[PDB]
Formats: sequence, structure tokens, C-alpha cells
Amino acid sequence: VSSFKANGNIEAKLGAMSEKVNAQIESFDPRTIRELELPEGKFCTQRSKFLLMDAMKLSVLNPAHEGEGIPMKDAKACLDTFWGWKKATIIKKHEKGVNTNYLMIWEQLLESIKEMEGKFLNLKKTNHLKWGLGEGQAPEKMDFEDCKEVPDLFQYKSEPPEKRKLASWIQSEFNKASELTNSNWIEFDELGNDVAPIEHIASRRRNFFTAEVSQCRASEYIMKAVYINTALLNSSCTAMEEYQVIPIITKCRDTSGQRRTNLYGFIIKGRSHLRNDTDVVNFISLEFSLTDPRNEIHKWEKYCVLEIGDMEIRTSISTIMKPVYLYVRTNGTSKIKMKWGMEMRRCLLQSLQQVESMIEAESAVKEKDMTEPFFRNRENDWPIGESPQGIEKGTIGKVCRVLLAKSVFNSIYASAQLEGFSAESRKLLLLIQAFRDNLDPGTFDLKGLYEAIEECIINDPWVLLNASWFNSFLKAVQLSMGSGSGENLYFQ
Amino acid sequence: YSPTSPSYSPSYSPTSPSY
Amino acid sequence: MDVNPMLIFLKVPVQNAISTTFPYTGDPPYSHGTGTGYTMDTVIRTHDYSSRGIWKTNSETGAQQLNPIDGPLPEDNEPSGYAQTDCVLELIEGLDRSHPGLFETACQETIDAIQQTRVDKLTQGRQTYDWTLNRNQPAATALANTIEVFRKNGYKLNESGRLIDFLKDVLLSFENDSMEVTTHFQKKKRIRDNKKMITQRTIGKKRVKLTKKNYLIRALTLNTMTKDAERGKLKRRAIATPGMQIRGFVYFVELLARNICERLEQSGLPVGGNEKKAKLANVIKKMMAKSTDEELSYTITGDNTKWNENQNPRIFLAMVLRITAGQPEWFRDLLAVAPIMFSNKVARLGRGYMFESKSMHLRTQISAENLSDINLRYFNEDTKKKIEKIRHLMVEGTASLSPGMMMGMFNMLSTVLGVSVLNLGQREILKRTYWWDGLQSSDDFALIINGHFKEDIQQGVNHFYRTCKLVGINMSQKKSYINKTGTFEFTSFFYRYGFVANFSMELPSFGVAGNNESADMSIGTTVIKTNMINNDLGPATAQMAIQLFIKDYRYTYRCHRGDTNLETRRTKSIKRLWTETISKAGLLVADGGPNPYNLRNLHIPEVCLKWSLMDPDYRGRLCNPNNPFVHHMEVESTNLAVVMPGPAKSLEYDAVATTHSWTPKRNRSILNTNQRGILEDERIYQKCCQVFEKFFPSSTYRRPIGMASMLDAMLSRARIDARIDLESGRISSQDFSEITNTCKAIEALK
Amino acid sequence: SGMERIKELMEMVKNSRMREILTTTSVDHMAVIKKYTSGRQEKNPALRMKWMMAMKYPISASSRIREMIPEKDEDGNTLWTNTKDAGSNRVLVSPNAVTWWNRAGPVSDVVHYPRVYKMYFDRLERLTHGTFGPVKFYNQVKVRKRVDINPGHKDLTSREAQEVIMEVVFPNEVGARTLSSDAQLTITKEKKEELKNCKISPIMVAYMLERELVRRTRFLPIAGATSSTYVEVLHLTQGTCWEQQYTPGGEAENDDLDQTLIIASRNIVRRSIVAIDPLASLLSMCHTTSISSEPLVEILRSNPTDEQAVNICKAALGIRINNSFSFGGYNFKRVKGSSQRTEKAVLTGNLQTLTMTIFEGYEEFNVSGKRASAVLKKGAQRLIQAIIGGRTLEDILNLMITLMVFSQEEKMLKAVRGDLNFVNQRLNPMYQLLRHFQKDSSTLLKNWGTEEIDPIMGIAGIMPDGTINKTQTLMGVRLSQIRVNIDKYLRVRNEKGELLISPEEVSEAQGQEKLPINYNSSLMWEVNGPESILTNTYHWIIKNWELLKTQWMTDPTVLYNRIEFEPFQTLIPKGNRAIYSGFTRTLFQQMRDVEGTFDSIQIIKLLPFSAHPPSLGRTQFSSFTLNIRGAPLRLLIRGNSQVFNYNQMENVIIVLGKSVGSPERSILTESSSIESAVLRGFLILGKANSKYGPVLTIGELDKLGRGEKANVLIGQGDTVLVMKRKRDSS
RNA sequence: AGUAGUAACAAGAGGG
RNA sequence: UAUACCUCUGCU
Ligand SMILES: [Zn+2]
Repeated sequence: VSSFKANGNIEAKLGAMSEKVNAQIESFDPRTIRELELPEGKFCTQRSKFLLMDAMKLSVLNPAHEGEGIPMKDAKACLDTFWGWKKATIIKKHEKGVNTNYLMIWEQLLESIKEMEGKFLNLKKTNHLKWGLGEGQAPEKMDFEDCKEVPDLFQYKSEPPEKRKLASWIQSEFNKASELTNSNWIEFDELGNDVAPIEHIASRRRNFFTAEVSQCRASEYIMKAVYINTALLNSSCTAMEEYQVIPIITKCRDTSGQRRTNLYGFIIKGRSHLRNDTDVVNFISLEFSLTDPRNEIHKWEKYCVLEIGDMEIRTSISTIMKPVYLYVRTNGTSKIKMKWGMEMRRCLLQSLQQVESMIEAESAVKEKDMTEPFFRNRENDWPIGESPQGIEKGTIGKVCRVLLAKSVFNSIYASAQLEGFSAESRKLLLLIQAFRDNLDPGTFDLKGLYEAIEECIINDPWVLLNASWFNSFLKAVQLSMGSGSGENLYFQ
Repeated sequence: YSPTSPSYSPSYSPTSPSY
Repeated sequence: MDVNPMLIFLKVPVQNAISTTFPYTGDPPYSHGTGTGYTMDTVIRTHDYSSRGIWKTNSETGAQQLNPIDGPLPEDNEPSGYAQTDCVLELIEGLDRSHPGLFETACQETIDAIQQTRVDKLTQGRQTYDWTLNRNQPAATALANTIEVFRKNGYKLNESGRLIDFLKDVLLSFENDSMEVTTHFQKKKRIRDNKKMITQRTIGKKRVKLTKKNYLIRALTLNTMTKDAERGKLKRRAIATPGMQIRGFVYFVELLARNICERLEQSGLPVGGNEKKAKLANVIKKMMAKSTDEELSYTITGDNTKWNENQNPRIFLAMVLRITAGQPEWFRDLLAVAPIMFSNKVARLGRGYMFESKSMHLRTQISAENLSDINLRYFNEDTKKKIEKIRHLMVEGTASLSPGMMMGMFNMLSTVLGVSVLNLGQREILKRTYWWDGLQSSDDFALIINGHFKEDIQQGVNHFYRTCKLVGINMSQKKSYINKTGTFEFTSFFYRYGFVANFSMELPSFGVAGNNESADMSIGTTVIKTNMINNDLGPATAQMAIQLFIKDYRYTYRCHRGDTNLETRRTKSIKRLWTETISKAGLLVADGGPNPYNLRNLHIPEVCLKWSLMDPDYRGRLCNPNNPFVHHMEVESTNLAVVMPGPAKSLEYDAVATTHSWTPKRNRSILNTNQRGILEDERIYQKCCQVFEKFFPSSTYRRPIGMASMLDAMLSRARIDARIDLESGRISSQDFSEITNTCKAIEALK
Repeated sequence: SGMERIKELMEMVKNSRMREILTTTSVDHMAVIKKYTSGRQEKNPALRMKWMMAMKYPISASSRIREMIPEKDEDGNTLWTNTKDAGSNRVLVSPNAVTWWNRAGPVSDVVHYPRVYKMYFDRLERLTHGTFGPVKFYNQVKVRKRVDINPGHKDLTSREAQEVIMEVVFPNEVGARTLSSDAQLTITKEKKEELKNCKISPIMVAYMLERELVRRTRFLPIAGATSSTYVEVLHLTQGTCWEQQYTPGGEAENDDLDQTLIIASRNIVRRSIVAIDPLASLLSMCHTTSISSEPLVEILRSNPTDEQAVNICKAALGIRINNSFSFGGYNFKRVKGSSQRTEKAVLTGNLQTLTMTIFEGYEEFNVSGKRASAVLKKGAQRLIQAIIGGRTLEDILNLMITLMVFSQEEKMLKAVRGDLNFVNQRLNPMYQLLRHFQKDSSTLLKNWGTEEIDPIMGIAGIMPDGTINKTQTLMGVRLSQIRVNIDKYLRVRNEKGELLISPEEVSEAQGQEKLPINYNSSLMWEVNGPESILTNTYHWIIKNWELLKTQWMTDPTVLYNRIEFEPFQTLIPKGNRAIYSGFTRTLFQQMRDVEGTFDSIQIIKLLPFSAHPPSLGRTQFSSFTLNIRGAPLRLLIRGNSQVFNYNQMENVIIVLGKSVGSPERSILTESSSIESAVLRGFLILGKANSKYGPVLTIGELDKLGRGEKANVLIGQGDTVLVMKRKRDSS
């Protein structure tokens, strides 16, 4: 090494090495390339920790602030507004579960709420409740020597996940997440006073952002996530051995002005001796709904839907009687998942900085604040959806809510599948963008990239829909371009 | 600022039913 | 209407709406259970890329070591580690030519460090594999254990305090064929209690001597585990942890490579984000200025596949020796140690596996050491096959791993190999129709190729690609791509005729850091501030990020405002503070006070910002220097937190020390284990260090230096300070005698 | 007292465990055992804190908390427990303990804490006394640069600052080293006096001084002012599309003010040259311009900076140019040339490396002091000529020695014997060489060298010995016994009418300002710097495109001479402006003459290059050069580049990374196979057809006859078929 | 059952 | 063997 001197050593072995070892640039054209294949199987089922569009609220007019008053007192206050309960009946069976336990759990809960005298409610460890919360379902830990000789002792099931097909409900769920509501779901804490002129500008723009984000349906889902995961985390830590009851509460302020407390249902925390950050707390989630589960039975694979009452619902025309369903299911979560659920408000930041960078980018060109023109006028609009008529556009407020929904759904349906899909499909998007900028993009192994993407589309409802969204996007880019040597790179 | 969308639900809300 | 967020990309360019493709508001992937499946995968995959090489059984360890280098040149595009020694040395020489005096200065700076560096320097670092206990321990703890066992045997050169002597002791300790270690074990005694006799678990320690293989294997062993919380990937992978022996040698080798990379424009390491971007901007500026108007320009957005698995320890020995040419042979052989140990490294196989019987309803844990002597009826088909391959490499409960590398082992020298390939692409070396330049940090690279025609680029790519293959660097064909110079990607920085923002990358850092009330308020506001500067966080969103941080901070620390109607464990005591306080605006948020922060405030610490508005008694209590909540640590560790983005660097924050600068309770799971006694060792060590600081206040700022005893130093100071207190000051004559009699009494007890 | 410390050490030595550790472990080894711990560094602190803050007793605290605060408070909350924290004598504690302390705990004196935490309170002092201006909206170009992040740092090394800190808080334990510099001594006196009798941890005082004193830097993207106090507030002053004007509290340093004054004047002079009436334009800008909110004219009245652009501004306002200085007791007065600064280290005869602020370029001084005067001619480390006269031979020789040292020759540096040390105010390194040679100049004159001269009446030479010789003399030396005026075109001259300062000879090195400059001028664009000039000029063409397109068709000579193109012209090289205008206008009239071929983008791209009297030359251009922040950039004639990029996907012209505006959607569907306005007297037709012969370079186009077709390497790897048109354009 | 996903959790260790 | 309890641990 001390006496080595170069003498065409690289060029020599470059000559020796096979010409199979090469990186052939195959020119990339988005008109040539295929759609991503989505897997086959049974349909993908809802896997959120709470109902989204299918939820239903009992509520009271109440001046109490976002986290004020005792949760179970507010729960009992919300129950007292509703009458016309019934003897519960199973209207849709959880195929893998003992469904009489789900019925007995509801009846035990409802009677224990009636009998409670205090701030918290711990349920008695009944046989039906013990089953629902997975009592004693961990195999007992022995030394290997003692159990070495057992026939069916194998290693834990370590297979890839079972593939599932893209159901229509996830697109439907996302549509509702992007909508406005009649209620301000998020309350913001105080700032210091605005002194700087840019601080006054900020706060003017913040006025637009706040109303748009707070009244969006996705923000209701944020506040449900933030409440549930906070309650489950705190109770998991303090009340480890108790089956503690956690009512599903949010609080909001109408656009009319009145403050309101809402009750979606209840959660029964199982035992929660959570050592590792992946360790599971089992819980039962009993949630109100008007949605008939039989219209999409595939959506509710894990749920046992009871029918618990009848509600007289008022409208502009006349009153309607509708049945009240209680979507019961066993479910689970961890310290890491709970922690991230408690921090779901950061979704607001992901949407709004993208929105604000869009507003600011135009403001640089126009050399004035384009905040008010964007929210008040409907001149500047971006493609955000497809109908049978075609590619529909929307205002900056719509984009804010759609991007917010995306970030909330990334949070609710987090997975390794989403991670891998998002990172690999980002390369394919940039290649399409490179072509659209007239920069002559080239791949080396395009098949391998496609496989790296498609490998991650296994079973998750949210990643299946995002894969579908890419295909819809690809087709939209193809039709705008069309055939030609000098085609239509500009959209519309 | 009141945000508004071009969309409706003529009869009732299944999430916030008037009862 | 079906809503589709990705249709925004029709009008908005992908780089301009790149935040919508980063799902970083959800919990990232975590491994459950063991990483034995992954460690075996890595070991098996690493050997498959080198499979046409030469096997030889090691004289000392008896481990089966695969040597791929100077082997058959690859005949396909699959990942290969058949690096050619002569081709590596040509590239490293080419680097020396292009930067005359770089190797000279880098070596000389490393030599100056070797002479000055103390053994203390190895206390600063992350978790390290402790051969003493066959587990991971903190850096300082694994050091003290390794020094203690060295001192119990015939190895006390490190007594001096300089690090190079500790490194000699490590090389001298391989000669021992009976290395003694004290392993701990549990005993079940019985003792009477008034009138029933209860069982009592106690912990004794048993002296065990090791074989010459046993110690040698353990010193070359590197621990393994699954990497958690990693974004952008479907499947988990294994990470590695170096041992105490190799650690000190790695420090100096990386320190050389650092000094090399510090003066290389083409290196992305070790500089920060903005400087990395400036470096990429310079090479684009440099490539356009040097080229002519007739020429083309393409940029490869580049990933190297199987980076660590195909970088070879024997090749690193070639680099280290060539970089140190003409320097003293002691210095060359010292830096050559780490590559040698890496070439003869062995990998621990982790926790093992868990088995499950459905009918009997039982579970059990087998160790990874049992994977040799165990029936394969238990395991599934893929797992079985891996155990069958791993048995051919298994040596005393650890799989041998001569070729390749693993994540967490080694840092900057691998980038110098990549940079030497980038340096080859100068016009004056190639002398043909194409030429290149770029930037590289580890596996990630951005290559800019210029030529006169499109086919010149294709020849330049193949020339770069095959030259990389000649030194065991494998460009990913599936993950990399090429386009005309104008856009590219690099470590998730996106260029579009200039760098654009990637705010969503930073979303996990928006939240309560969880250090304490004082530190988090400072960390939170600074995160908002730095993102306004570096990642285009607009003013309105930044205001809302303050608003949402205060919410998160108020709930997490249960420190809601004093005029709230909430009820927690803290509301009542904060309400009492609220009512008694005259100027409410002076109260910190942690004391139920209002948020003072807007955009302009973010760089001012909270206590500093509220100081003039505080009640004097509250301010006097808040910042009381004799308060029991603060842990008076060293100056080097004052106002530091730990953060991950790289590996895991420290985050310095600006904060006034108050009662809110507290520390949360320690983990207590060690109480149940055989290492329970480590807590008392620590308790005794801290009491000894606490008393030393009363005689040597300076020790908390600058670490003291001496081969003398702690007691003899404290004794010497007790006499001379008492001398000056009487000879000119406020102390009586009877007190001087009382102190010197105690020093005589202490000297009498050895 | 020091009584209880030795008493406790005896009590510790009584314990047989602690006496073993205290005796066995050395002082160097104590640093290792201090960090010995079971405790891992927490991987997920955000999760753990959320987990632990649900617990009753999550905080660890000193056992002495049990003696200070009560076990239970007024509402029955348990404040502390007796459970020891794993691995120490600290006890587990509720957050209610921290609250009880802050409301009912022992009060202490902390009034001088703002002196300990001075680095923090200085930030508030600058903000509290800061002044906000208006917010302008525009594309803010940000250069990634290394900049100071620690304002008010008293600049020392880490080791120098360590000695100062030791002296203040640990005075008894200072090592072998001592306070070397007078900076170190004066800082220590101030720190000792400010921090006296301040009850606070010395650990914290040591920490805050380490952060305050030592200079720290970071790579940040900065638009505008780069000085410490402006870097402090980047989050507040700049965003993606806005500039919040803001002056921090306190006064700007003279260093920052002199640097930014030079940049302001240079930019003002570069702008004025390309206008019709430079002196009126320069004067217009001088009265409107301000630096750090202070008007530019009162700065020029009080600031003594000597620089060519500043002196042209001083001369236009009738202010005395700082033309003079003193050295060795002689008044030097420059009558020709200019001083260009370059600090570099050079070796003496004693091998001593010393950093000299060496001057370069040809200069002329009329020197005059006590009893003798001279006329010096100097170059870079050169005594070209010195004609000296005086009342005495010693007075002449004393002046001669001063000039020989003032020349900075390699002769006199190599002739130094021994080390250079003089005084306790130490003087700058020019006086170290002077005072050395004033005492003894035996080797200086021997090593200087002699030259032969022609015997002129009145002149005589001076030999190394001291004799007057007629035909021999020391190299350069000969012995023998101011109003200004500025014309319309900014040329500064003397009473005789000789050139003193030229606008053409002003330094073209830009550099980024340390303090903010606001030219409140219609002659200048809204934002400072050259990237702004490109973006605003191309934005302006797109905004007023409908007006300027018809003005292009009908009366182009009024379009080309628009005043809005004048800033753009400063970025073009002086020599290139005419031929570029010649090329552009020829290319534009080809587009008019060859009917059918019309490219809106190509007009917009090249339009700013028209604004100059055009040359009749026939050179070809594949690009125009533009000087942007020192480096040359090349705007290509055919297609996109870094400087000009029409993006079809966005329908936007991108100028140096920033969108400059969308042109009309008409221009997307606007093309023809034939491309005029690329080559002078030629027409690009379509793809390269090999029937018309092998490829020719652009320099080889003169070979082709009238109407002959050929293939050409036009640019960017494209090969293209081109025909020479018969009749040429206007 | 349920969480989950290439391997785990569904309390572990002890009072033997 | 089962059923009650009791102690330690919740990143080690
Ligand atoms: Zn609050």
C-alpha cells in the first residue's frame, strides 16, 4: 500500500469485467406505463379505534369548556336527553365471537352507570367481560426444558399479512372527512399580543385558517382521537388492574355560538400492565350509530352490532322514527399508538403550511397579501376530486380540509404499508413530474420500483385507497397529455 | 369569516340527529 | 364527488406539494419481539453477495471467514462485494493528487488528538456492548467495567489517563488465557421475623475464568437488535452495536475520516442541512460554469443498495494505510486496528425466539445460543433454512461475519470511498466525451453528469456504475433515476431550480419533548422558530403551532391556566398561586400563567421574557438556587437534551434554571434482576464525587487531571485552604488544629 | 469555615466501602466513575413523560425536600414520599411540590440574575427597544451563508474564554497558565465586578459565560442584513414572500456600517453609469437612500471611509474625500491611483509569520512631515520611485526609511534580524517593522540594492553608506531640493484636469450587506441585490406584456430605451452590452421580417438586453453572460436555462428558482417549425437532416453561402438544420 | 376473542 | 393441583 502507484488499474479491470454489468437508461414516458395492481381477497374492514362517519351523538347544551366537568357526569347528562331505549337484540353477529357476551357487556355497563356513585366507574370482572377484554389469554410462561417435548409447540405465526380488496367505504369515509360542519371542534389557546405588522398579517390569515380547520369534519376526528388516547393512556398507567369505563366525549361550540357536550358511546379499558411500547391494552368500544350494518356487512367484520333503541328524529318536513344501533367490538392499542393519537393536532400544521405556502407563493408574484382574495373570491381553484362529469376543482378552503383529512387519515390508519407505499410511490410521482417539466427522465429498473410500491399494498383500507388515488391521478395525467411528440404538458 | 361549501344534506344529520 | 388529494399534482408540481406524500403524523413502524430473524437475514445476505470469495478458518477464533476482495469480477447487476484492492488505491491516490497536503494535515490533526485524548472521552457516547455482562450498557458504565476487569488482571497502563494506553491494554489482553470475570447469581435464604420464617432472595457474585477463545470472541462481538420507528419502509431491519474493545480504535479512525471529509467539497458529512444544500448548490454552479453551451447535463437522483453489507473491512485497511502513507508506523498500526477487528468481527444473534403451544396454552423463550443444539421441528420453513445456513458460521453462540458491515458500526470512512469515485470524474482524469461531479453522504448520492450528447451521458453512467462495482458499491437501479439537470432529490431535500421546503419531514418534532417543564418550553418555541427560517413554516401556521404547543404542554404537565374550571391533581395548588399573585402575567405557563409568545418572542426564554412582570417573592422562589428539584450536573451537560432527526445528536436549549428544571424518576426494573447492586455502586460513586466537588469546585466545569488519589487530593486541599483561612482571614487557631488532626486521623486509616 | 466538609470525609472514610473507592480510584479515573450508571438515555422522552405525568410521584428530588416543604399541603395533596429514586438518595415527589415551593417556599435574592444570564436578557433588550417598519411582499432570495448567532460576543478562543471563566468563578484553581491578552484582563475585571455577591450555582455562571464570550456560527439562509443582531431575528424579518422591516435596539458597529456604506455606494454608482444623466441619478439616490434607517448623506458627512464608489458620492455632494492619513509622523496624501486591501501572512528574515494588511495597485502620494517631504510612487510590495527633499540629510534619510518600510517590499522583510516586539498598548504590525528599522538599518540598506542613474541636474542618489552619489542610488530613491471636480458622467478630476477616480474602475465585487439598505428610489427596484433585478425586470415585462408587445411591433426604439431595463444592464458586462444589443435587435427584426415565426417567450427573454446603443458587429452567441453575486451565469439564447426557464406544466417563467409570473395561455399553443431570433442571418428549420452534410459548430457558420442549408450544434446537445437567409435584417 | 404483522402482546418475576 | 391473598416491576 505504501509503495503502490496507479497504472491504469481501474481501466484494466473495467476492460476485463462483463458488459452484462451496466446501468441501461430506459426512457420514461407516463403514457406508456401501467396502473398499479391492487390485490384480491375478502374486502378490507374498518380498523379505526372509533366510528368516523357512522358515529352518532347524544348531546346537551352546556357552557362547560373543552375539558371541564367530570366525564361520567357529562356522560349521564347526555344519556338523560334520550328516551326510547329497548331490550337489546343482536342485529349483526361478530362471526368469530361469543355474541351473548357483547349483549351482556352492554347490559352490565348500562346498569353499572345507573348504580355509580362517584367520579370514576370500575366494572366487576364478570365472565362475559373477562372474555371481551382478553383475561388470561396469554399462554403461561415456562422454561423450555419443562415444555421441550410438546408436539404442537411451534414458533409464533410469523407470516406476511393476509391480502384484502379495496372496499368502497374508505373513499366514502374520506369524502365526509373533507366536509364542513356546523360546529367549531377545536379551541385554540391564547397568543401574546400582535405588535409586529407581520404578526397582525399572520393573525388575519390565521382567522381564515382557524374557522376552516376547526369546522372541518376531520377536526372532530382529531378531538375524538386526542380524548380517547389521552383517557386510555392516563387510565392505563394509574388503574392497571381495574376495568375502568371511559365515556367517549367531545365538546364543541356551534356557529350559532352555544357550547355543547357530545356523547358518542363508551370504552371499557381492559388490564393494562404495559411494559414495552408495543404492549397491548385490550378494550371494548360500545358506540352509538344510525347506520344499518347489513347494507355493508363486510365493513364490520370485527363488530357485533346490537339494536338498543328507537329515536324520533326531527326534520324540516316531519318527524321520522329510526332504529338506534350500538356498534360493539373488542379492540386494542399500545403506548406508542396512544402517544401519537394524543398528538393528532399536528395534522392541522401539515395541511395549513401547504395551504399557506400556496398562498404565499402567489403573494410573492402579485407582491401583495393574497390571503383575502383566496378565501373570499373563487378564481384560484385546484383539482381535488373526480365525479362522473369529470375532474372537479375546489377553493383554497376545500384544499385545506382535503389535505387536513389526508393527514388525519394517515394518523388514524398508520401502518408500515403506508410508510413503504408513500416512500416508493414518491419516486414514481417525481418521475412523472420530471417528464412533465420536459426534463427527459430515465429509469434503470422500472419493474423493480413498481414491485417495491406494490409489495406494500397488502390489506390496509387507507393504503389501498391511496394506491387507487395514484391510478386515478395517472389516468388524469394521461388524458390531459394524450398522443403526440409535442403534447399538452399544461393541465387546464 | 364563515367558511362554506357547495353541498347539502336536505333531511337530517345521522351524526347529529335532531331529537 | 370522490375526493382525491393526489389530483392537486395536476396543477401544483410534486416538489411544491411534497408534504402531502409524507405521512409523518401517524405512529411509525415498530418491531415486536426479537431481531434474530433479521440478524440472520443480514448475515446470510452479506455472505451471498460475497459468495464467490475465499473461505479460511481463523487461527485464533476458529471462525469461518469469507474474503471476497480481489475476487471474481461480477457478471450481473445483483449486489456484489467483490471490491478490488488496486482499484480502491487508485481512487484514494486520485484523491491525494486532487487535494495535496489534505492527507498530511488530516493525519497530523489526528496525531495531535491521539496524544491529547484521555480515557474520559469514551464516557461520551451512546449504548455500547459490554463483554463483561454480554449485554448493552451505557458508554461510561461499559468503560468502567472493562477498566475494572483489566485492573483485576495485569493491565493498568490506562492508569496514566491517556487513551492510547487503554488501547495498548486492549491489545495486550488478547494474550491472556484465563481472563477472570465476576458474574452475579441469585440465592434463596431464610430469616426469622416476629414469629414466622420468610424466604429472602439475595444476590452473590461468582468468579469465572474464560478461555482464550471465549474472551477473544467477546471482544470482537458486536450486539444486534431491530431498528424501531424507521419511516419509509415496509420491513424492519437489524442494527449493530460495537463493543468496548473496538470502540476506542473506531474513535480515532472516524476522527481521521472526519478531518478528511471536513475539507472535501464533495462530502455531505459531517455538515448540517443548510450547508449540505449550499454544497449541492456549489457543484451545480461549478458544473454549469465549467461546461460549454453545446454540452448537456443530467442529474442522477441516487441510492446505493445494500450499502453496509458490501463495504469490506479489508478495503478499509487499504484506505487507512494509503491515507496514512509516510506517517509514523505506530500511528498507522493504531488506526489499522479497527478495520482488523471489523474483518474478524462476530455478530450476536439477539434474544432468540418464542415458541407457542395452542392446545396446552403455554409459551417459552429459547436463547439464540440454543440455535446450534436444537431440533428444527419447532421453526417455520424460512426460519429453519436460515438456522441451517447460520450453523456453518456459528462460533460460541455468535455468527461469524468477516465480510461486509452493519448499521451502527462505522460512519464516515465509507463516504470517502464514494467521494473518491466522484473525484475520478474530473475532465483531466477521464479525458473523454463525458465528465461528472456530485455530492455524497453514506449510501445517498447526487451525481451530475455532463457530456456533448445523450449517448455520452449513458457512457458516463456506465463508467461511474462499473467503477462503483469495482470497489463494492452497488447503485440501486430500482430506487435511483436520471433526468436533465434542474430537479433532483438528496436525503429528502428536494431541488427544483433551487431547494424547496419539506416541512412534513419535521412534523414529529412539533410536540412536548418530554425533558421537563423548563426545557420543553424552550425546545418547543425554538422548533417553531427554526422551521420558520429553514423549512418555510408561514407566519399564520407558526402562530397556530405556538397555540397548539401551549395546549399540549398544558395538558401533558397538568399546568393549565390558574383561572380555568378544569380539575386535575395540580389545579388547586396552581389556583392558590394564581389568587395570591398580584401580577398574573409574570407567572410561567408551568405555574398557571399566560402564554407570552407570538412570532417576535420565540428566541427569548420564558423566565427572561416574564422577569420584569414577576412578583418578587414568586421570582425569588422560582429561581431559588438552594432548591431540591434541580440536579446540579456538569457544565458540559447543562441545558442539553437528546433528539433524533443521522444517529442521535444532542440538542442545546436556552433556559433559566428554575424549580421547573427537574428530572423525572428513573426506571426501576433493575431491582428485580441480578444487576440490582449496580444501583448501590452508583449511589456510592456519586457520594464520593459529591464530596470531592466541595474540595474541588472546578471539577464540575473542567475535569481535573492527576494520577494521585481522590482522598490524597482532598486531604492536600483541606490543609492548604485551612492554612490560608487562618494565616489571612476569618478562622480561629483552635479550628486549624481541629482540621489538621482530622487530616492526620484520615491518613491513619490508609 | 470548611469544618463540616472534612468532618463528613472522616465519616465517609469510616465506611469501609467508600474508603476503598476514595483510595483506589485516581483523579483522572474519577471522571469515569462519575458517569457510571444503570440509567439508559431515554429513546422516547415524549412518550415517557406522558406516561409518567399520569403517575402520582414522577419527579425525583433531593432528600432534604422532606425538611423544607410539608408532607401534605392545605388541600391534602401528598407532596413527597420516602421512596428512593433508583441509584441515588433522591426521593420521589409530586408536581404539587414544585407548585407549593413557587407559592409558599423560601424566598431568595436573585436581582443580579440578569447579569449572569446576560446573553438572554440582551435579546429582550434589543427586541423591547426595536422599531418596526412596514411589510413589503416580494420574492425573497436567500443565500445560504455561515453567519454569527451570538450577538455581543467578546471574541476569544475556547481556551482563552476558559481562562477568563476560571478567573471569575474558580479563582483559586487556575492552572499554570495566566491571562495573556488585555482583552482577557478587562473582561475579567468587568465580570468579577458585575457578578460579585450573586447567590447562584457557579456551574450556571461558568455555562452562561462560555455561551456569551465564545463566537458561534451556523449555516442559515439570510436575505439582507447578515450581522449578528439581524441574524437573531430571521424568523421575524423574512418569510418566503415577505420582508418585515425592523431595526433592532442599540447602535450598529462601525465595521458593519463601513462595509454596508461601501456596498450602498457601489450599487449607486453601478446604477448611475447606465442612465442618461448619471450625476442627477446618483444625487437622487443619495438623498433617498438610508442605511440602518439613518440617511445616506449624513453618513457620508461623518464617515471617513476611503473607497472609489464612496468618494464619487462624496465628490458629487461636495464633501471632502478622506484622501490622507499619517504614518511615522509624516502626512501621506494620495494624488493618483487607489488603495485595494488584502490581509495576508508573510515570513520575515527570522522566519516569523505575521499577518499584514498589505496594499495593492499603483498609487502616488505627496508625502510631507517635520522638516522633509517626498513624492512616492508605489505598487504591490514595490517602491517604484521616491523623490525626497528636506532641511537636513538625517531628515531626508529618516523619511526615506519610513517610505522603504511603507513600500512593503520583500527586500526589507527578509532583511529583518530577530523577533519583533514593541509596546501597555501594543501597536499594529507596520510600526513593528518601522521601529525595528528606525533603531538599526544596517542590513536593510545592504540588502535593498543599488541602481545606476543618468546624471540629471538637481537630482542625486543616496548610497547604503550614507554618501551622496550622482550616478548611483538605492533602488527607487532619488534626492532633490487639493480641490476636486466631478462632471456629468461621474469622472472625478483635480484642478489640473487629470483623472483621480473613474466609475468604470469601481470594484465589481458585490458581497452581502451587514446592515439593511433601503434605496427609497424609483431608479431602483423594491429589493436589494442582483437576483431581485432579474426577477423584477422579467415580472414587469409579463405584467405589462400586452402594452409592450404592441410597442414591440409598432415603435421598438422606444421599447428598447425603456428606463425599467436600466438595472438589468448593470448585470451585463460593460464591454458586452453593445454587441448583445446588436445581436438582440437583429434577432428581433428577423422575427418581424420572417412572417409566421413569432415567439412571445423568446422576445420576453431577450428584451432587457436591447437597452443599450447597439454595435454593428457580426459575432454569434449561444448565450448572454450575466454577473450575479460575483459568479458569471449564462442565459442561453435557445430554450430554457437556470436564469430563464419557461415551465409548460405550471405555465410560469421561473427566474433563478422563483416564479416570476404566468404568461398568457395563448403562448402554450404558439409555435412554428421554423425558429427565427436564434442566429444572426440564419433560420432554424427543424430536425438535423444528414442529407445536408456533417455537423458544423456555430463559429464555422461563415463557410455557408447565401441560401445554403446545414446541420449545426446549436446548444444543449441538440443538433439542428439551419439555412442562411438571403436578405439581412435592420 | 382482539391487537397486530415476518413476532410478539393478550402481565412478567417472587412469596416454592 | 386449585382458589384467595401479599411483595417488586411498567424503556433495563
Ligand atoms: Zn388549555
